[PDB]
Amino acid sequence: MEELQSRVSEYAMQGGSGNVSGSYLQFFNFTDDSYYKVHLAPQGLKITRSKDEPLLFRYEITLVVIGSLTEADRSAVTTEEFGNVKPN
Amino acid sequence: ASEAKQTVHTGNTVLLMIKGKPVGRAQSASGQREYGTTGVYEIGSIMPQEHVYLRYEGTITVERLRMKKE
Repeated sequence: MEELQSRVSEYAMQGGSGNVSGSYLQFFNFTDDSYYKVHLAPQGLKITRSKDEPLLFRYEITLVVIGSLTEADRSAVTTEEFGNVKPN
Repeated sequence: ASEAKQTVHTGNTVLLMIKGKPVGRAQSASGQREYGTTGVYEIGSIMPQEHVYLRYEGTITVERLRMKKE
């Protein structure tokens, strides 16, 4: 749980330039076959531990889907570029 | 064996007195007193660290054979 909190903290804090130039989080649903690219929702990683179940931690995560993991980035797609885009 | 030497209380050695008079021809009297005692638990440790007392739930039942009057 602490490793998870530290990953999440590190990913959130480094995003102070509008948006990370690198990857969004890549999500694998190993249970029902489906794959997504995702970003931390404004609910964030809410961690709690009540009186009931004293020795068990609980975590609540909310995310927003950017797109399917099957599709590469929009701007990164290599266009046709036949002929010459940089005329002499 | 004898009343003057026995170590235990019995139905025959006790009288039940209400408003200064003995109750006649009772069959049983039973009293429950419960403090609502409850332990105080804690995150991180599974066992409670003290008990505390809530409400003095105090009761007595009287069962009696009906005297012809009174």
